[PDB]
Amino acid sequence: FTNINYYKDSYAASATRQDFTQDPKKFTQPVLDSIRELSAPLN
Amino acid sequence: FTNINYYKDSYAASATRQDFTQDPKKFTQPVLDSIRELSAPLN
Amino acid sequence: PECFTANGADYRGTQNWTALQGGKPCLFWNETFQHPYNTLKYPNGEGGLGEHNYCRNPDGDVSPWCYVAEHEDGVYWKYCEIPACQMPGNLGCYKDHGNPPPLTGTSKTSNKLTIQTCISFCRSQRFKFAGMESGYACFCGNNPDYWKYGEAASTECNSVCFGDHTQPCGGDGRIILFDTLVGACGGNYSAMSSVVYSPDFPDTYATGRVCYWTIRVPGASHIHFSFPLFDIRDSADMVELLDGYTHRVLARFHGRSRPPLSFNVSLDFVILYFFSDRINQAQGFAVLYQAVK
Amino acid sequence: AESAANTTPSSHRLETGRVPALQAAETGATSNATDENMIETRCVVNRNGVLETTINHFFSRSGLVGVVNLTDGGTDTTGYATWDIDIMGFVQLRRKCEMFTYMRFNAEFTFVTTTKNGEARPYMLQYMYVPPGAPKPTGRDAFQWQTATNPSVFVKLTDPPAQVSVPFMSPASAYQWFYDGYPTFGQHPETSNTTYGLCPNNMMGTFAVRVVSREASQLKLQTRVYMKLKHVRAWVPRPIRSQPYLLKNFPNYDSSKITNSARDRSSIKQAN
Amino acid sequence: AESAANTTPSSHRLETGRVPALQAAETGATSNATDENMIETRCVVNRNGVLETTINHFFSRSGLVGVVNLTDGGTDTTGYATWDIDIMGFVQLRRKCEMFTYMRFNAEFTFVTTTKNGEARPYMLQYMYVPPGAPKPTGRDAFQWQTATNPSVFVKLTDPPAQVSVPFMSPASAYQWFYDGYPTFGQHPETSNTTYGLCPNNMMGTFAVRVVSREASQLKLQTRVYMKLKHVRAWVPRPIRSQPYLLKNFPNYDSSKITNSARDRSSIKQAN
Amino acid sequence: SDRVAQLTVGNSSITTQEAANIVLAYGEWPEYCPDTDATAVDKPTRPDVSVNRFYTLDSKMWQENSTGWYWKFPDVLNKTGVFGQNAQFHYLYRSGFCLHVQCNASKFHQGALLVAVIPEFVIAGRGSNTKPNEAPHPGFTTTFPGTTGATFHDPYVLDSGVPLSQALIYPHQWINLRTNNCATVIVPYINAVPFDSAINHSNFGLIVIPVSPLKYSSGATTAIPITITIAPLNSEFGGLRQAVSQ
Amino acid sequence: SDRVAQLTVGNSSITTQEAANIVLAYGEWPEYCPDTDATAVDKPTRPDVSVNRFYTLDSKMWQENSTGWYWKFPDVLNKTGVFGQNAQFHYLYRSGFCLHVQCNASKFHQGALLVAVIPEFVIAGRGSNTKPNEAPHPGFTTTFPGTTGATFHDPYVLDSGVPLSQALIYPHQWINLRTNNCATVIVPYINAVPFDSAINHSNFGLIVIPVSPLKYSSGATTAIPITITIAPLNSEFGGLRQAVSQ
Amino acid sequence: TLVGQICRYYTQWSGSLKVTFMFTGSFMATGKMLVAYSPPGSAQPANR
Ligand SMILES: *[C@@H]1O[C@H](CO)[C@@H](O)[C@H](O)[C@H]1NC(C)=O
Ligand SMILES: *[C@@H]1O[C@H](CO)[C@@H](O)[C@H](O)[C@H]1NC(C)=O
Ligand SMILES: *[C@@H]1O[C@H](CO)[C@@H](O)[C@H](O)[C@H]1NC(C)=O
Repeated sequence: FTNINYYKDSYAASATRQDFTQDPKKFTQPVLDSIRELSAPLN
Repeated sequence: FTNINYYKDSYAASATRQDFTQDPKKFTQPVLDSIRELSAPLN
Repeated sequence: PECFTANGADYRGTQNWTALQGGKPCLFWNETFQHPYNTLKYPNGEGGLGEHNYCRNPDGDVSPWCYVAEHEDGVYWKYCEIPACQMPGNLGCYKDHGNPPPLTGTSKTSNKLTIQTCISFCRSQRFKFAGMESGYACFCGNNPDYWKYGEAASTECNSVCFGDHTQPCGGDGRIILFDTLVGACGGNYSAMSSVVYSPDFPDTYATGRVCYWTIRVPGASHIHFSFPLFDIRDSADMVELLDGYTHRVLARFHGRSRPPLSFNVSLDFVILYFFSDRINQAQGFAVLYQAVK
Repeated sequence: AESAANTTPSSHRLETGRVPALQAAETGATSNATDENMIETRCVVNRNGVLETTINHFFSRSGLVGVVNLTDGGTDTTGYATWDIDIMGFVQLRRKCEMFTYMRFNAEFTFVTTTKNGEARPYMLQYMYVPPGAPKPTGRDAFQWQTATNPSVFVKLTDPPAQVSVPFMSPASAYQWFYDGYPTFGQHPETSNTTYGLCPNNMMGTFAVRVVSREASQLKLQTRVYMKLKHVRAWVPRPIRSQPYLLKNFPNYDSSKITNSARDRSSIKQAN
Repeated sequence: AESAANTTPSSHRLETGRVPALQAAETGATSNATDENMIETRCVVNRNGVLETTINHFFSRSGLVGVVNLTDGGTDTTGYATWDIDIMGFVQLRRKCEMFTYMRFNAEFTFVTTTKNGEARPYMLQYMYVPPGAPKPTGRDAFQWQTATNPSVFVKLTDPPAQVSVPFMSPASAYQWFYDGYPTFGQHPETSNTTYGLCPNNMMGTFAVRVVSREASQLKLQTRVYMKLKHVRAWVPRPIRSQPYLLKNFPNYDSSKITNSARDRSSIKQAN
Repeated sequence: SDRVAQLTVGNSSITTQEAANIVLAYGEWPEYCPDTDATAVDKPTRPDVSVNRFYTLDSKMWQENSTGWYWKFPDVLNKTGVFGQNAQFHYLYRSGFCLHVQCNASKFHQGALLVAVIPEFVIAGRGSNTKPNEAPHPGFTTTFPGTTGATFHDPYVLDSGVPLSQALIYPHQWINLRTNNCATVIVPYINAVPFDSAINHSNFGLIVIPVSPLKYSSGATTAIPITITIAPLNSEFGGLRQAVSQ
Repeated sequence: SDRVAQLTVGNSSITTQEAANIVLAYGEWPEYCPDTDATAVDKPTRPDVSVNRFYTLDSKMWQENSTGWYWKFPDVLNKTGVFGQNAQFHYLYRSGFCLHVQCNASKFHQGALLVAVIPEFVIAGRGSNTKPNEAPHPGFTTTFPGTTGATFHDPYVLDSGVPLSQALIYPHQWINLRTNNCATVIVPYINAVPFDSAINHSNFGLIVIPVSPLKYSSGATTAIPITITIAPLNSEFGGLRQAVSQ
Repeated sequence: TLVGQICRYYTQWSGSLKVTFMFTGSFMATGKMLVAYSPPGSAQPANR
């Protein structure tokens, strides 16, 4: 399964397990004051 | 046995286990009143 | 010029080959009892059918075609690539590859797309060349280089249109070129010898079409006219020949009048009149002229 | 149900009210008259299997699907050879497949390439799968043959035939060879409906092949496609066609010269 | 997150104070207006996958990287063929790779060698990887081809294409295709800065190839390099280039004859 | 206790005296689209009264030289009433149907009819031309007959190349003039997509074909019509926009 | 926290920046007809999406010599969309409405508008004739203006003999160009019968009357339109029959 | 846009979109607009 490598090195293997860690708020909302969803952005 | 696949995908395997679920009354007797075996179909 | 129609319906030639370079011969039109097109059911012409094997178009197809000998490979009929079969205003077919198109301009897609709708779409925006491909396309442009991908064969670009099923709308990845001058109403014509079509020529002409074709030449002696195509079956619509110096009428053609094939006028300010009707519309005209210097 | 059916011992009846042989066919149902409610039977245990008659064992045959030519001339050559992937070209797999309305399966395409007169020289080929929306390669040295973000297979002629697994890739939930409808909107003509019955959710791109070289190769190859079905599910069984096929993507038949479903006999009162 | 997103049932609101559709864009943030704080939606559970859109599945394509010629003549021959390893030569993998600032990955170089007119004769080749600082071989029978303390691969033309795994070998922590700086010190000219933007931590040696023989071989080979990325990590995403590439190792564009990012329309008040 | 029936849907009712049992297609009742199989986001509308009732079409006289008739059900009642009005404004559609075909005669007439539904009943063109330019294709009134209906030309091959003898695999019912005078088939929503346009795609089609000819002695009645009623059970609509015609 | 608002109904949304609080007419929300107050027997239909959304009418330029405009709400959106199509097929009707009138300008313009609903807003004829044969009566486009609207002749007496000064007893709201640029009134179903025809009877009518004239200096913008949107909250329909026009 | 190029890399897309408009006029300039989306069917609407 998944074609494990037969070598002493670790970079000669295939793609390892996937990682679904998106964390998209670092690009869409890069602000300090947490803007609420139902509110005005400016008071 | 049965030639299990060596891949990450699931559609690249061979035929899986068989399934003998016929259920042939959906085509032969598609009626609402269950007609008994020893009776007249119309009264 | 031998074909004055968008599909080559009026082609009377003697080319008994499918192509002049690397082709297979065409079968005779009397040795074809197997197929529903032969002279045994269509005598006295009917598209042109005698005792020959010429590339005709009796079935209203997009291009002339003949019967090829079946070599147990399926196809029993091939399109005949006629080099001298192009209406004046048809530049030819060219190839279409990618992000740089042959015609740099506006595009339009439609579920009904004939030749004249795309020509009018490109003409209403003041473009010089029209173009369409794969049946649903309208590529306008003004660039002088539309052969940047190469010229393709005319048999390759015979995909059918969508609004009409007797016109070739190019092909998949192959654009067919047209001028925006054909099928319009009027134009300051000052060339040596051009052609004048009726409004909406590839389609039928609309109801209430009236326009003015002005013919001016820089000092020719006299002009020579000709009428290759003429098909009007109504007594209301009519073509006229006018003089613009003192506004006198030279000739009055009608649907019930058979016009001469050629005549002469010793003038250089010829005006063309065309009053349409609202009851019956069948086909336009393909007036070809020539000025004698 | 690993076997067919068993028969229980029966006997004779002499009494009124029970009529198993009078199943009315006006109800749209199938007669449920068994052997035990009829002529006196015996006790037999049946060990005949019903495994071969399943759909998965009925559609796991390869069959021929497409034939692609490759002339590769010198002055009027093309180089490439595209072939749109459709199975309605050869009436055997089509007749076997068109007895259902909705199907869903996976494919095991196999490519067998030979020469014109018959010979296997070690020329390397390149099979390319162009999905719908990707540009088609124009030329034997075109830009599209880089196969970046595009699956391709490199194999020679002397090698065994290639074999790739294709998943279920329809945008809908299942396939269908019968679409009683129209793909677009608006007004539809009455003379020639070339758009009626056009299956929208069936186009699967175009298959392409060329020869990896520099100048040319004076050879005329001819590759054949064999598609095996697997993991197949069928819905809404349809009657099997009894007329000869006439067109590629349109079910038509000859109005005159109709073929009967059975052959002719001398008389109706004669079994031979 | 193995699937995309689910929608909760929504309803209408008639009240003051809550405005979800007035997200100010002056703040540099993206509007967080969902469907449930808007037009009335239903309850749908989405099972569409997000596995294919990951970086590891987006960069695991081979693509073409380099083309190396080998003339091997008789009187003006060279014998060897060096090729500096860089991926900014073919705009497809470069355009796909230059949408990030810092990357780090491993490589799976594959070498496909053919003949000029197209033929596979059993000639043995020798592929050599010369790291930066090792001497380059000069001649088809040079001293450097001994491959002592130097990795090399011996393969024929009839064999399947070779495939070796290359690790991450940059002296820094990650790769970068954009170096806004200068490699040296001192005074820099104003007329022609041929040293600006020169990526210092990107040179990876030179790839070499010859034919193992004694006298010569009247053949013109042409090998192609296909580099597959794996174990890739990307940082600082950059916008995708919209101008045609003009130079090998310098991002330039034509000042005149600029290409717009979109095509032209007839009017602004018309969607077609 | 079984040859009588009263089908009531909405504000309509159908009474009968000579009937067989109702036929339920494929053993599945028409039900609303479950949230697992759905793919749209906008909330669908459910009138539940004005679009769920028995719409009666016209009657067709069954002569001796009759061949048969067929309809397209999401197209027949597409211009008549609240169902049609609701189907012209929306883009998505999903519903089941209840069928009822009336054909009564005396006890001296003879003949038998075959009423059945055919999912994806595509009409075949009739001709022996393989050229793409002359290959015959059916017109719009042949593919989509409307509320009137269309006749058969070769009902032996179902006008589709498929034999009529094998058409008993579909949900069918017979009208034998010595046994009953009506036939009832309930059919659920059969499609490979959850919702679909009710204008550019007919799901299935009803077909009435007299296999046994109508015969009677001189002196009896001579007008034998075929009447059909349709009930759109469990209608749903979505994608509200401007009303389109076709 | 109060001058901003986002009203979302169905697939529509209305965002604003300068708003007062919403006006709820008579303190009653639009609700469905209870079974105690109902009198019909047939089950009513409830689309709940396709007829419950913000329909935007046309805009009208507000000049200096403007007098005002008025509409009839179960008549304006009576031919446009699924609400109109559903209202032409049915005989009974019951719904509430959400209102929104847009009028923005710069901080240099001045003027004020009065938007209010008038239940049973009957138009009065203008004349001094008491004979039945010459007594002036309003036309159909004056009583039922349609989706376009009608103008006032004597907006001081509301074109009904009733003074405008006392028209503040109705559910009203002001549009003062120095304070806000929109006005919102939610109105329930007000009638003396549970259900009623949406074609032969308008329940109430919106009215926009500029009491303070529009004034600005030479150099500013001169096109000041009035835009209105309508949301039919809690629609019900009954008595399904053929579609009528008017 | 960036999402347009990302969707041009792939061949099939799903999910909802967002279009955010932004007014860059003066402070004293006011007004109202109607942004409207319409599913397929007929052509672009003629009037509001
Ligand atoms: C075509 O016609 C010409 C007569 O002009 C004749 O000489 C020639 O042999 C013909 N060729 C074929 C293939 O029929
Ligand atoms: C067809 O016409 C050609 C030209 O005259 C002739 O040679 C040939 O014999 C004809 N064929 C038949 C069957 O008459
Ligand atoms: C017109 O003039 C040309 C030469 O000027 C002559 O050849 C031709 O026959 C003339 N046409 C007629 C109809 O006289």
